[PDB]
Amino acid sequence: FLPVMKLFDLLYPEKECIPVPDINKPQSTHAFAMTCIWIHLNRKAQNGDSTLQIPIPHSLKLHHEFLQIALLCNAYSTNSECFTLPMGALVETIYGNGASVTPLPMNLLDSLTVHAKMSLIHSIATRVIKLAHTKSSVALAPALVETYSRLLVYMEIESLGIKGFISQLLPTVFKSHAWGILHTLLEMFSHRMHHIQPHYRVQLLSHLHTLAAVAQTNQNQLHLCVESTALRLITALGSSEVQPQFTRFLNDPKTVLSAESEELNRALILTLARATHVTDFFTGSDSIQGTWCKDILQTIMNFTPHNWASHTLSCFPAPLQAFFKQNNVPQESRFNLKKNVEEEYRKWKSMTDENEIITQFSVQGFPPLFLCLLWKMLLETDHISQIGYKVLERIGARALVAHVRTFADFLVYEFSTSAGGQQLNKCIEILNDMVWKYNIVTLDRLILCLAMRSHEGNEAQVCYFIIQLLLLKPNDFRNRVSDFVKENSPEHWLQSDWHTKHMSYHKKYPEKLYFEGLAEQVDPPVPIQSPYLPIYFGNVCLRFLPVFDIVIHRFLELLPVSKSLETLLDHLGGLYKFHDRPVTYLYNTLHYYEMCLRNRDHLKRKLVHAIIGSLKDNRPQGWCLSDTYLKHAMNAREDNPWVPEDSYYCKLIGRLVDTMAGKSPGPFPNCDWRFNEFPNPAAHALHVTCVELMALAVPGKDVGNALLNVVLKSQPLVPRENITAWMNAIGLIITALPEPYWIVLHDRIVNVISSSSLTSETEWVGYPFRLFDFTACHQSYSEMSCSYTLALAHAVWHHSSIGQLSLIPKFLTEALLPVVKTEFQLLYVYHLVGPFLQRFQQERTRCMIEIGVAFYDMLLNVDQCSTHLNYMDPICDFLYHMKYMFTGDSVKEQVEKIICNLKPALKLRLRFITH
Amino acid sequence: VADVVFVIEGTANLGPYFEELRKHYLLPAIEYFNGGPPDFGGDYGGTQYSLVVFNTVDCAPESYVQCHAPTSSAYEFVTWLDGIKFMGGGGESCSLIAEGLSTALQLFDDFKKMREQQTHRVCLLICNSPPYLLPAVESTTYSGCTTESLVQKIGERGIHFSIVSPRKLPALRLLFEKAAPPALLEPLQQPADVSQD
Repeated sequence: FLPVMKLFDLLYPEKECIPVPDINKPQSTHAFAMTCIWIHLNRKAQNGDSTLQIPIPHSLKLHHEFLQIALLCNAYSTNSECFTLPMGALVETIYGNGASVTPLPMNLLDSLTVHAKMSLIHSIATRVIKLAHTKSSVALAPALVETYSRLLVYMEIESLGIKGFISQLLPTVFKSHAWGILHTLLEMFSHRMHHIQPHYRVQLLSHLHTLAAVAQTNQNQLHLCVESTALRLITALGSSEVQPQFTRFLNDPKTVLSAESEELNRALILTLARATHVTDFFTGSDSIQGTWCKDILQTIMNFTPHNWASHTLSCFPAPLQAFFKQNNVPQESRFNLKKNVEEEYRKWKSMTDENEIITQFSVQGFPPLFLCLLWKMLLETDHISQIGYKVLERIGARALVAHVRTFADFLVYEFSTSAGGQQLNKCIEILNDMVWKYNIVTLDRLILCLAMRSHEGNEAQVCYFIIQLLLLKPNDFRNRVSDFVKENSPEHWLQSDWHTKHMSYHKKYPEKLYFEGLAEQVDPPVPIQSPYLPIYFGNVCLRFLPVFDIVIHRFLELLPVSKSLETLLDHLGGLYKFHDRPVTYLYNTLHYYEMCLRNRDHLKRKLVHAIIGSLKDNRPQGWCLSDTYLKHAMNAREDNPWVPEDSYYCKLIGRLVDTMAGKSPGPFPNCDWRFNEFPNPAAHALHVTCVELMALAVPGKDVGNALLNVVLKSQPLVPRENITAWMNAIGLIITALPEPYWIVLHDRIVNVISSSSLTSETEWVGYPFRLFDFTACHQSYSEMSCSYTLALAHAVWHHSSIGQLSLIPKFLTEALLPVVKTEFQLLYVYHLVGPFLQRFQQERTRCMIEIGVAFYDMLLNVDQCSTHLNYMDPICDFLYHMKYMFTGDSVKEQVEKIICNLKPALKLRLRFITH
Repeated sequence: VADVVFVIEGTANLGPYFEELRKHYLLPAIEYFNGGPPDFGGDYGGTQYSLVVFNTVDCAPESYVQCHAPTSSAYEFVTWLDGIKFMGGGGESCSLIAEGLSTALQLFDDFKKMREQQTHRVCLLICNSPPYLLPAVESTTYSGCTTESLVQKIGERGIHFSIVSPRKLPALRLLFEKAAPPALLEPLQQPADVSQD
């Protein structure tokens, strides 16, 4: 540090006095930096007890004694002797106290925590772990731990630390019930912190799964919420993350992943399908690499969900569980219906005078035996008689999942057996109305249970109206979510009063769930169970995402469902203010629907105005040019946005090429580069690209042509000095578009560009190398359109080089065969496919052989149709390179069956290929 | 505060002896103002000083002064000038540097323009050969003699000035005590480093 400090004082502090008093209440660290480094080197000298205690603080002598404003609390505590006065300057825990039951509101991030990193690392950590060691001796007063959750760089520096601390706390399950610490933070820790390392987050997911399974949970009755939380971590990030981490969960499925979280496992496999959709992990092989997922299927085969039974098997990459289709045994062979009905009748007649014994008889849950009792109660004018309340509080804590599954199944069966309207009206009047007050589910669990049996072959056509009436029922709770607008838009990152806000919220709307709405014989209120209740049930929004997905992405056959969905967000749009990733949420919805959605796409002409409505639920001031599209897409949408979008596209991609050195890093990014998915603004590009004109017949062909017009035609704004970055950005975009959009591109390229005339006599420009090589655009000539297109391909293949290459072999095997006669066309297709063999040698090993045999097929074709080869040695040493560097010694035999029937000259030329 | 001046001139007359004196008088003197010579920042810290060693007209018909040592952080350039001063100086043994000390006075002058906001200015000069010459400066406006130099160093400014010569004693100390302000040329002693020479 000696030379560094010397050079810093020399260069930076170049003066002879002590200027710049620098009060600077907003920010003064930059000014006091020199004084602080001098204080630190003096502290080091004093610790060494030598070097004259580092004298001469002259330069900033005044600032040397500035210690004797809350924002001016620059804690230099890290060095020494600043843990009494400066440490107390920071808001500590509450020791005076033990519904505003928490004083000392939270501190702001930008104010002081932006700088105090080297000092505050584990200060509050030691306190909280010391409190956690023995027990929760008193009701935990410090709720300031929210600030502890509002620590991003701190986690970035001590991720391993908090993991180790949590693992060391884990023996709390042997100590006392594992409650008094975990339910304290695991929710808010996961809510307030959105961005985290992927390996770390999947390890946390695994640990949470184990903790849910082991140890025993039968004593933790409120663990239900813990399940819901676990949903987010597997649903909100499942795009390309699970596959690299395959090595880290090689043994976890072998021991425990299917204990009781069957709904979690279903959401997991749905997200896994969504992920593996990109990029074509099922096309190449059949069951070789399937070990990556087949083990997972093992879990699924423990309970065999997803049993359409050859009815609507179209929205999947490749149905592998379709082999295990007979293990479903739906509706228990259609016979156990009346049997369980008679069973529950007999059990009712018995429990009439056996309650004190049926308490101990009703063990093991007995799903299609007990919950049907509900069908009786409130059906006989509130004939509950509180006999079942104790039973539910004792046994139905966990097994309620299969219970409500059978309940959904039975209610759908009843709605179907109604058959005419004699009951439908009575249903809407009483049956779906009594479920409101006061079910423990609170419209949270029923969605996935309904989904598990709705998509089945039995009565998929009428559960539609069930979902319809279900979404139409909310008219007393949705108003709470409606007035809940004033929590996120005002403050979502700069929390200053959220504490009392959510306090008043959980005081106003909810009253109680553990007791009944009717006071039985004895009811001691004693309201004390409120240690930590920051969020009550707002988290459902996470699981609210599959609701649409399972009802839109899965059910799209009947069009009037549109009339449903447009209402939902119209009442719950504002609820979306926690995450925005529509790309992974919408891409799967059109993987193969386009070829048949066209007519229904007319109704999508409405749905887009709904989907963009979900985009409307965001007020960060982050859009200044998409608003042009918005304005030109509000009146007579079937007139304006067809053509000029091309230019608009340029404007759009302009921002892309404005990502590097321009002025776009101004008002575009804000608030706070932390949770708005901003590692790079490039991710903002793919936002609208697909949903732009998917309403009309624009997709299929016109979209690809529009995307490629930026190349073959000289756009006015397009400058000829940086087209490289332009094509790069075009490829970046293309990487996020559905199949046909970027497959029509290949057909357009090979259609006429590679074959304008090019066979009889193109021109004296037929020199292949100068033309087909890029960077010739550096001059205002030698920029023939075709060559441009070449780079175009390279462009996308400059970034789409993960799994998309599996497309080119087929794309070769047919298409490139009957289009090539001469040799420069061969050099062209070579340059097209050539410089990518490394990606096949690495991953797509099975396809490089096809690429090679395609090369040799082109060779045989140009040999059979040619007067004489003009550029023999180029192709010769080209093939030499390809052989000696990429094919090794595998294809040697097959090429033989072609290489023998070549021209004698070519035969002598390629003689040494035999070995 | 602590405005000192370090001067030596016996390089031409006697070089190795200085190296010996450095082992007993020069090096301990510097430690009075530093925790130990190592490599630290240098600025107007009051305790800075200069290092001035030149030769005589014997074999230098084109050079008299080349001093450069404003602050030097009291360690680096100090030790450098100590160990890398010079090895030259021939001719004969009649006078080596008197005109030098006059320039030394001039150095004090810049302190008046640099050390604004007293400082108990001190100075020390070493010369083995007994000096005497007619010229005064030949470098700047100021001019005088050895007598003028000493009366300036004493009366004009209360700069404590001593001369720690080799163990031998020439006919110099006598005239150098004719100043009414206490010259304090006492620090020529084998005893350890004086507090303030």
